[PDB]
Amino acid sequence: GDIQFGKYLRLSCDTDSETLYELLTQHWHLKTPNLVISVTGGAKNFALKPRMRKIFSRLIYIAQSKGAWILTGGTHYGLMKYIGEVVRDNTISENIVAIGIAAWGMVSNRDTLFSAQYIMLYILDNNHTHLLLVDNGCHGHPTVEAKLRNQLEKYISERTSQDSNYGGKIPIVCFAQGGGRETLKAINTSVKSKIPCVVVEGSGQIADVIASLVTSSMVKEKLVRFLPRTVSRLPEEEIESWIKWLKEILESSHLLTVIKMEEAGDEIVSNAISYAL
Amino acid sequence: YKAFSTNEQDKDNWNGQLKLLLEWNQLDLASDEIFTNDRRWESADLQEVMFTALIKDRPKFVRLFLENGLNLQKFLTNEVLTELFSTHFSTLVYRNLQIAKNS
Amino acid sequence: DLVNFIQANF
Amino acid sequence: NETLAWEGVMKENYLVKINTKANDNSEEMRHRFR
Repeated sequence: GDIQFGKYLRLSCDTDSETLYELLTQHWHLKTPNLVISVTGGAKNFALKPRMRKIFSRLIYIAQSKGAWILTGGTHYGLMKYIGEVVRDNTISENIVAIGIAAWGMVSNRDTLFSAQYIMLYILDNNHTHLLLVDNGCHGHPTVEAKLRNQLEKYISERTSQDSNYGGKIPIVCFAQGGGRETLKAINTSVKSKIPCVVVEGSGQIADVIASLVTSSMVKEKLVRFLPRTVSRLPEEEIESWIKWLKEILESSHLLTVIKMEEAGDEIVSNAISYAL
Repeated sequence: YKAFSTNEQDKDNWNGQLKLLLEWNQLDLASDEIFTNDRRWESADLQEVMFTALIKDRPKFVRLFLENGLNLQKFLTNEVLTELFSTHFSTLVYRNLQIAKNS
Repeated sequence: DLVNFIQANF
Repeated sequence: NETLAWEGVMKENYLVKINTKANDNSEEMRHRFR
């Protein structure tokens, strides 16, 4: 269903990444010279911060300047809505591509395909140019994008482009600030491949943990200090997985990069991305 | 604030704690502790406290409520505006405005 | 045009 | 309508300019010293 009040679609996990990339590039938009992907929590609980607002505005400006693609949750919650709003604001002052991958199963309204349009769980933001919904089933709405998104990023990483130097490749930077658990899994899978994720030691909890770290007791104390209620609600079994993912992330530091809180410069975002690449 | 939080009778209270921290003009504590992160207060939880902040002339708390997730457009409702203008309008200012408009 | 390709692809 | 949106964007730019001018005092050095 294509909706204009942009393009939308329903996806299956078995769909090949190469076919999706061919569709995207050939049909609609230009080749990507950069793939800044923001990972955060889908929960609506996103306490807006002043420095975070400035940082994300700078990130959007950089993405527009370089022509980068932006991949987000695209569910109109917390940081998602603001990261789309900055794109709108820049679009009203030569275009920004803000693909958003969400889950069909978790979506509330169903508008089957010509250009069916509806206005208004997990309603989806319409402020993103392109939306990709993937759910082979399971109306219970378990996360499904956590695989297709990573596969697409990896395939585009291997995609060779003879531009922007970088050895005929694409930057594919991985911005991470949210304190979600799925953010931890996303960071782990991103670092599994040679994707230079970058974190900021700001409001993010799972992000501040990694920023401070860069043993089991160390991880436990850090996550208790930064996520006391979350760890209290978390079961014992999940703690083993959390510690394992944290150890995997801290294993490699050449890919992971951090942003200091002291740095108040205007171009700290660009400095972090450039140093990571 | 420490006495209230550690009482354990109202430790779970996220609304009464916020109201108490609003009574005394302590903005940093409210920002760091009450809201912080990982709390699903939602946009409907700040209605009454933000109303009280408007009544009590707490500009910093008003700004914090607005920027932390409150939807001002949804906030302003016909009933809310009627209750705000009908009574909280200063009687001295009301008489002065009436005189100015009439004369 | 494109929509027809989407039919089979997706 | 559109002009109002552009006005809001320029207002945001102007407010950010005011904030930067205020922060240009460079007094953060002593706070970082502490």
